[PDB]
Amino acid sequence: EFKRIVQRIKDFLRNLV
Repeated sequence: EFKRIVQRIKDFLRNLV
């Protein structure tokens, strides 16, 4: 329940940078 919030951001900047 605390991995979906971090997994949604880690791939939010790793796909644009």
